[PDB]
Amino acid sequence: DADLDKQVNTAGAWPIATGGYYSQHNSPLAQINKSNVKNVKAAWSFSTGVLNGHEGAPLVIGDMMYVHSAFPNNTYALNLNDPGKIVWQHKPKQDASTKAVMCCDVVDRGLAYGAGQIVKKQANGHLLALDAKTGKINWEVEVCDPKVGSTLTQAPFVAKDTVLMGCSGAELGVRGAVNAFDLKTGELKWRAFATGSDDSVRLAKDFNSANPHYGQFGLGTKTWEGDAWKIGGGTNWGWYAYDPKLNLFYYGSGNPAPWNETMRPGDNKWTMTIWGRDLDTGMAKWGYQKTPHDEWDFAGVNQMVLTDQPVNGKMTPLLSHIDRNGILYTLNRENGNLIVAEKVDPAVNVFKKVDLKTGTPVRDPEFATRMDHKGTNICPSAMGFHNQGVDSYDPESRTLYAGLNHICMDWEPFMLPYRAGQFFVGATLAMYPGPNGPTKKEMGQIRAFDLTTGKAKWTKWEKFAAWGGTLYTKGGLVWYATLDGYLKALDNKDGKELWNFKMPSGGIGSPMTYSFKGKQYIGSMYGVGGWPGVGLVFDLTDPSAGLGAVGAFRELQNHTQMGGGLMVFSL
Amino acid sequence: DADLDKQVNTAGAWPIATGGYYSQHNSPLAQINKSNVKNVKAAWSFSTGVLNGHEGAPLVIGDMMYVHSAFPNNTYALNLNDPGKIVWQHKPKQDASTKAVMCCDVVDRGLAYGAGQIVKKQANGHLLALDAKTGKINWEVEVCDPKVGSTLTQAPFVAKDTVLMGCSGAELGVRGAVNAFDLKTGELKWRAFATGSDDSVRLAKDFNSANPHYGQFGLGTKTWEGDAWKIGGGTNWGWYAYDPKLNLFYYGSGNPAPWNETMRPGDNKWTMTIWGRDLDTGMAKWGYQKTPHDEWDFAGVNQMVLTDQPVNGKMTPLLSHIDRNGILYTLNRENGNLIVAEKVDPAVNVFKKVDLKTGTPVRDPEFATRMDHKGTNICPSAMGFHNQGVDSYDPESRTLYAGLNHICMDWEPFMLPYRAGQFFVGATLAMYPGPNGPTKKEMGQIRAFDLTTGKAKWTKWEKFAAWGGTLYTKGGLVWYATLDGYLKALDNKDGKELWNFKMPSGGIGSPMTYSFKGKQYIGSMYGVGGWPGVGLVFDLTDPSAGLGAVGAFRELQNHTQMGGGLMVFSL
Amino acid sequence: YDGQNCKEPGNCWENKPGYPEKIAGSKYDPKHDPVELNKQEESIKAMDARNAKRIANAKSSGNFVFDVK
Amino acid sequence: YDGQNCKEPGNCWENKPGYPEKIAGSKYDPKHDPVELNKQEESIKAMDARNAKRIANAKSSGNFVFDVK
Ligand SMILES: O=C(O)c1cc(C(=O)O)c2c(n1)C(=O)C(=O)c1cc(C(=O)O)[nH]c1-2
Ligand SMILES: O=C(O)c1cc(C(=O)O)c2c(n1)C(=O)C(=O)c1cc(C(=O)O)[nH]c1-2
Ligand SMILES: [Ca+2]
Ligand SMILES: [Ca+2]
Repeated sequence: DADLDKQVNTAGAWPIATGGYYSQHNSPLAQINKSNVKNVKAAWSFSTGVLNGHEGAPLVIGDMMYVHSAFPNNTYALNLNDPGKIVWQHKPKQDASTKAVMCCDVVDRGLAYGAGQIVKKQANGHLLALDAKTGKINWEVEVCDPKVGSTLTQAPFVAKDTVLMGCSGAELGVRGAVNAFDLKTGELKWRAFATGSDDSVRLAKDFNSANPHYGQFGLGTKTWEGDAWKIGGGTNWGWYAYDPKLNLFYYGSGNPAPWNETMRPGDNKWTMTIWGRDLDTGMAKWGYQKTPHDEWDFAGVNQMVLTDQPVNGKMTPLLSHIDRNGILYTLNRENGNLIVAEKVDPAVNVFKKVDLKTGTPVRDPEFATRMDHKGTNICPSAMGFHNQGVDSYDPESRTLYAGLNHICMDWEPFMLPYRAGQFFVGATLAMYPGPNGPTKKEMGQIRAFDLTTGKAKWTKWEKFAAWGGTLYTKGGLVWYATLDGYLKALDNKDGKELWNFKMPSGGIGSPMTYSFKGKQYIGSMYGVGGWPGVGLVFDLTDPSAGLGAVGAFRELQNHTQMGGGLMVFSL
Repeated sequence: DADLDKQVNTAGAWPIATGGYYSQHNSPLAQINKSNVKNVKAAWSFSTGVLNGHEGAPLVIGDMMYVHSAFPNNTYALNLNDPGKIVWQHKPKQDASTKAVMCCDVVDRGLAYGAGQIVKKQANGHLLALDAKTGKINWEVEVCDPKVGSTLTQAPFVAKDTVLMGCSGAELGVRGAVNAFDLKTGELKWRAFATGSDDSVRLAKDFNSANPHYGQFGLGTKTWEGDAWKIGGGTNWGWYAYDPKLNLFYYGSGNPAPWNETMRPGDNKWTMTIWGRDLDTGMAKWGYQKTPHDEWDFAGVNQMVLTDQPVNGKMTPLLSHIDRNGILYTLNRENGNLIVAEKVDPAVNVFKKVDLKTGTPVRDPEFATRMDHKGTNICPSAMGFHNQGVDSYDPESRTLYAGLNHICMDWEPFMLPYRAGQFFVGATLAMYPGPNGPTKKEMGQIRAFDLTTGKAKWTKWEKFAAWGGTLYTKGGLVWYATLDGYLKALDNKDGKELWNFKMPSGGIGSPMTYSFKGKQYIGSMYGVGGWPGVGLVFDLTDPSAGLGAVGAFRELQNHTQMGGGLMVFSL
Repeated sequence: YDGQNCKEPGNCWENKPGYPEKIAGSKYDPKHDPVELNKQEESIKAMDARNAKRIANAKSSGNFVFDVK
Repeated sequence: YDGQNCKEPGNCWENKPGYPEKIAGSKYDPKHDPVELNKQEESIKAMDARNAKRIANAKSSGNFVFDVK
């Protein structure tokens, strides 16, 4: 809205989880630079009083900082004048059974802000608008229902007078949808489902007019057999982006359900789709299905980054994105045209490649999944070559700094019934390091990409997956947190490590930055969890447990324990 | 042992909870000093992954650091060469019921080290010795039984081949005893009760021979009506001190049970008394009861500080201690002679004073407690003017830097039965700040004392109780952690603040210091709890709840939240 | 099944060798229970009603309150 | 009751004005249950025998085991 744009345009403020409408997650603050980064030290800290993964990052508006925790989703307001004191706090009352329906740790990706309001959700399905000054609740509505396996985890997105919010639960057969709510009243504007009729999917009259081959009308029913689409998945629990000139918003819908591909023949549209939808009506202008008939849980919800760059000399309005499938995608954001569809790592084997003319992946049958068969050495794993991390872009060098995962798996499905409110997966996996690490044990990488060619400038290896993302600050640094507990700073130029600090616990969010009384600060949540840490936060031992994850991160315990908090740094 | 003697003699090691045999809790390290202090900065941190009160401080032996948490009492071994790696960890499997028979948070005051083993306990009553390099369990015995409301919380103490352990539980009517085990095999040596027959209590034939008016033989039962002493309290859950020359160890025994004074006529001996016992036999050499017939829950367990100071210009072996009752006591550690007995704050009103001739508190009826009567404005409160914290001693200026509480109460008792394994308090309280705070609001003070005159050199007021203690380093600084979350460094001369840092959560332990590769580090636990944080920790709203503590600490909630870990600082 | 053989635009699915073209009636028939399949819609429906009662309930008074009937 | 009137050395207790000198038979009689009182003793006896059982079945083998019996 207007208030949001004011904060957006105020230097050193941080009112959007993603960095700005365009989600480049970067910053113009240049107080900390490659030449004085060595001198950065911890400034202050704050504990949330909750355990489990602490994803997201705090918000800064004016001289206030809003922090959030894992379930049960507490919110704390702090005047930067005095971090020692908690101006207001919001502590929801939520039934513990909510946790039983959250697939991947009881996480929360953050808060939103609009119209002098802090917008926050609860895992249990509620969404509220609280005065940013006093914490008084303005409106509170139900969005999802935990009884059918639907919960909330993503950060709300505010644009104009609307708040976008989608529920989680594809692992429990939840049919995904983006819900748009009135910022001032919390009344529902519309809802755009990822499956079913075009009316429910909300497709505009000219949907895919520039790329008829992507598919158009009647496919959210026609690419399924019978009623399977009703519990067809496609939840969007990732990040959003917005182009104010075009009035379009972008996001990816998730994986189809069950995981057992044999139980849902069909392209399963419009799951695994990148969207360009009108903000006011919610009608799709374009739709690109990245992964027809997913056989690997490559949920397509990753962050969307909008950039304006020259392609073959023509300045083009772009959308870039790294999917779980291991493909870096660049499209024209106005029309959905596909420009780049490249492997982020040579180990990607589910596809031989993506045909720019057909616009679909050329499948390698050797790495497919199917009943009565055990697929091995599949890359990427369900966890993907990229997950929920929030990457950064340097507008000057025109590079994206990506936190990738380097994990592969074995998989074999099994038949199961669907019962509402109960898990609907149907697969057994074993996950392990991919093949390219230097000692062949590394599962993370910081990779610098050119978005117009999809070529890597440099690579930095990490023992563990680079789950949270990176931050780019004009001083020429790429900042990130590791699962083993360090916040790091690299030279954007060659990825060389210039600084680091050992935080109490692993970080699974992306770092943020702000100004306060002339000094730039760096903030980072801490507290391992999310999918990588379920073995640790739940004390699992079965390698097969935690959807295959436990076996893969078994050594994380020797480096970190749970936590819950924020650490702020500066010069 | 010789192994501990070695560690104690090594510069920069920290093998004893209290700082050494004498428990002066200080350090000759002077790399950080008054001129330096402003530049100390966080060096690294560690989360235990447990919430609740984090009492005690870690042990440093060679290049290894040993960290401990609240219940379930896990142990983490770290090599100082790379704090990021957890060499070995010990994580007990304990029943969750244990928690319900613990009066003041599921705290743990720490580890002990002896004969190249880590001596550690578990809240559920087990005591163990683990190799310090591998963490392999050498021996495991049972010391207490939670089914009769008996649990472990204090740090083990090691001297020669003996480990001393005492169970907690007087609020559940548990009869206190100091248990002695063989360092090497964990077999029981002797047990010395606080009540009962001379044989159970273990008085030597020369018991109090130098101060016969203190009392001698048979008081264990005559100062009690019937078998009331059988569930008489007197547990020792505080700190110890030891004199290798004399071969005597000292400690305080706790409060008599129930809190309801009218249910247990008598002097209730030998509860609330300072002891001088032979380490080898456990036979009492001297014993002085500070609060005969307790009426306020002033459990007499506080730290014993041994010094060598001039008294009347002659050098004397002293024992010092600030009791919960609000009196600073100085005795001769040799025969138990009363040298000093002064009020730590003029606010103390239970006693007119303590008569050095009769060696008895001159009780004031107006401030006593009895059935059918609600006592009001009683100072100190049950939380006392000094609790569980470990204070320091500057051997040069001969100053003790004390962490005091400034809290008073309202008290009215009530009758109730006794059921082995249930709470036995029988009193209802209301607590509030004492009267001398500069705004009548402060509840804490750091006060410096002369132990031979019992007079105060200076006072620094704090918003909340100074629960954890203080550490003294030769650089001229007094280091302490606060309930509201900061670690502070004061100028020992005047108590002026030189530095502070905002930790994730308030601190309930005392800082420790160590050296690693020629660099001095200050270590502190974080994670508020203990009696003060019960409202915040269990979600209590009732002022009367948490034994009256909830009302007192209502505001803590707006300053900090739970947490659990370690922060290390250095230049 | 390479993904390249399309029946019509946006529909390129093919059965893998030895797997049926249609699942219904096969050894892989999911045999979904319609009563189960309709739960989400019913739930949404009910949720919408409750929420609509709340915004109205406070658009007329000026004080949000969640509890409605 | 000021603490200065001692029947015997180290025994200076006195009833407060209006209170029995002896609790039994009065309205303030705790009426304690003997068997309840002995519960702690029985507990120590037991546990003590367990540890002798633990340490003994170890001085002989060379290998310590807690889960003794
Ligand atoms: O399909 C879903 O609805 C859904 C939801 C979520 C989530 O909300 O956390 C995750 C996933 N899927 C998922 O596939 C996934 O790999 C994942 C990782 C995490 C996390 O934060 O670590 N959340 C989720
Ligand atoms: O009577 C006892 O046996 C006993 C035990 C403990 C304990 O172990 O924590 C405390 C107390 N009393 C007690 O009176 C008390 O004020 C207290 C404070 C705390 C704490 O850790 O902060 N523990 C205890
Ligand atoms: Ca999913
Ligand atoms: Ca007590």
